[PDB]
Amino acid sequence: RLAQYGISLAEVKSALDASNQEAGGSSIELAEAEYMVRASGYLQTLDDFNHIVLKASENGVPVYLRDVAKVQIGPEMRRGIAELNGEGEVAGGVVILRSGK
Amino acid sequence: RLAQYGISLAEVKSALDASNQEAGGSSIELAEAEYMVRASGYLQTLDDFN
Amino acid sequence: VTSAVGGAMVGETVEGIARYPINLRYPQSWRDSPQALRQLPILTPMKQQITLADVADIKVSTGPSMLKTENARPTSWIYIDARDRDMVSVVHDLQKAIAEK
Amino acid sequence: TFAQSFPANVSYNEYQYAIVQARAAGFIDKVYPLTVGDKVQKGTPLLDLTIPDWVEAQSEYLLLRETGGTATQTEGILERLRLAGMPEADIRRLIATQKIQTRFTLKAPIDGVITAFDLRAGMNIAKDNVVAKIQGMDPVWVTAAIPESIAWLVKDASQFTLTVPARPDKTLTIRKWTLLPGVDAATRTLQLRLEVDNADEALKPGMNAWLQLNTASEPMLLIPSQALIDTGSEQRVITVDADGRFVPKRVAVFQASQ
Amino acid sequence: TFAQSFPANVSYNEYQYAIVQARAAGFIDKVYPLTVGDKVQKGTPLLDLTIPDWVEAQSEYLLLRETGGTATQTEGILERLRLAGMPEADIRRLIATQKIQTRFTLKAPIDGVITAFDLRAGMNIAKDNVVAKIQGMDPVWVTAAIPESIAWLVKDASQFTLTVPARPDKTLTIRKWTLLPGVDAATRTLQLRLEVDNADEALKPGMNAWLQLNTASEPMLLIPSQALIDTGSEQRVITVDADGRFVPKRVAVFQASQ
Repeated sequence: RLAQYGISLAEVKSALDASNQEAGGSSIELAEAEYMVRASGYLQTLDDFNHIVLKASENGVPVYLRDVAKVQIGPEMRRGIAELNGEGEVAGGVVILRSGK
Repeated sequence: RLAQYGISLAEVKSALDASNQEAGGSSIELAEAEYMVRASGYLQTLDDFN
Repeated sequence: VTSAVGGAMVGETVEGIARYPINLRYPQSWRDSPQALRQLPILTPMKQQITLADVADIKVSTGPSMLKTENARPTSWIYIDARDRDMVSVVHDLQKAIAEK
Repeated sequence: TFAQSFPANVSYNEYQYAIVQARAAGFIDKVYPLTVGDKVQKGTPLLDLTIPDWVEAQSEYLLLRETGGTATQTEGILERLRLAGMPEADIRRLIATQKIQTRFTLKAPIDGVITAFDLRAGMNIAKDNVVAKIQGMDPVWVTAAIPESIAWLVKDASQFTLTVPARPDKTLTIRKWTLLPGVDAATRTLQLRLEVDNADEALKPGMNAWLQLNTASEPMLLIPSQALIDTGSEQRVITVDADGRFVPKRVAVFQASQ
Repeated sequence: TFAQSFPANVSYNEYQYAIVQARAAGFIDKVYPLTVGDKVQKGTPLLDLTIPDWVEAQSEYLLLRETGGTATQTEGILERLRLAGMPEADIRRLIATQKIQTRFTLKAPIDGVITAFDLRAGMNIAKDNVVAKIQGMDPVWVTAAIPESIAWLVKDASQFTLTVPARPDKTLTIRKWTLLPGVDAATRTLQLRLEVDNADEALKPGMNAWLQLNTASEPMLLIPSQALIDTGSEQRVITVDADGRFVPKRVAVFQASQ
């Protein structure tokens, strides 16, 4: 799909990197009150990922991340695995005490 | 030679800056073993600079 | 290598107190094996469709697994498990076997 | 289930298209207050020009009338005239005045917008020159760019909801449209064209528009997306049998939504 | 059996290619509701135009019909018409009505999509003007791109399989395939052109299409991949003996896939 849409892996990475932050427009005085100008922009839905813009014609027809990628919720690389009683993988927690207490 | 080849000092600097690092491709499982994908890319010969 | 083949993290979602990793990667099919890596699709800057083998050799090799140092000197630890005898006798025997052979 | 807003543009009605060319060479006598971007109406004068092509044959007709030539001899010279390019309205002016016509006026064939005006005063004129490119916009055109991926769905769509940012009051349901046989290769998108009444000229070519689609597919076997373990070439799911044992099964995916 | 996937474009069939041009100069009388992007069927009127070029020789025929001219004399004038460009059917209309033909209607020679349409109402028409470029898409073409370095992967005995994301409900049948003689220099890829049935017109030109290929190698010893250990300096397998003893053995690897 990268080739079919003429979009390089690098372009994808950069697009992602610009679609996930908030921003402040300072404040503005209304009725002697202070109005904080807050601009959204955080990724929080799969759809938000899907609509990361990669490319746009003069036409106004854009090419989205969804056009070259599938955005799925998966597991990260496990750095540690925990198993209980030999009948299942589990998530655990260990309390660590301050040396000498 | 910069002019003759239409290449700016800045372009040279940037090119250099992209030709001297290694990179990991994580690992991949083969025969129940872990294979670390390592990508070369370090300058180490004068020829590499050239 | 870092993103297409490996699954290098590219950013993180901000979800309240929590954070979760975001990453780019080809489907596992394209990075299954060495041969797969040799045919890893690359869309060059000049929109040329090549394979990873067109710009690199991929060789399997053997090398360091984990570098263990003690006071800056590399070292390997041999873990011995004896529980029928008493300790001192075992080590005194190990010291002999090791010394002579 | 689907709820998507496709990007769309307002453009000229390409079935209301006119390119005014001179039937024969000549020189411009005068061009009227008009230029590219101007709205014109049917009959609006574009320019006056002199054309010496037909004068010789016009004489042939007037001479014929002086000596009372055959009726068919007159019809003859007269028909060679219209074949020569001379407009039927100007031929009538020939017979009515019994004087040779050399100065003519080119008027706008239709209502619309001048999108090309290649002739001004002091110029000569040729048959391949365009004096006016007029395209109308009453039944104005809107074209949406629908991502190819859901062609299977839109081929049976019932209605869309057209909305334009510049005009929040001209939002209407769209029940008739045409899905063109070609898809844009640069964006890999289907092209859906629809007409919209536009007497008030509220919708102007060049405006942005949105085509909304809220629909559902035909019933299919559904599973949570999380369930699909899809490698680059192999999609399959883990089924839990009667006793609770795991059993990987190969499946064939149609398409995922929401 | 090697297996690899390549991207491909759905594109117009270049053996079903028509570019309509007027056989002789004239002026447009009427242009039917048509524009580039529209699909036309064989017979669809494109426009009406007046062509004087043939009238002189036509009447010369009609009066030889009057003065009981010979067949050889009458046929001779018809032949002059054919060579003069006049369409045979329009010549048949001449004979069947003994009336001079002056207004003509150019129709679409084939089924397909209009990709060019340079003539609108109000213009003059020339022999080099293209009134309509019509490209077919029933035996639709699908061209896949193979990186030059993997050229070896495609042989005559190869097995192909096509899929288009836009229509998961369709199974494509490949009529035939060809490995074009040259490689696209711009992309450094071989061109593999497939002709694919498309009477339902589900495959629109511009559509993406994935081409999955299978190719069998020479016969070799075959083992699962998880069975092979490769330390970069040697490759081995662990063999199970008759007694159940596990004995390692060195092997030479040819290739691997899937």
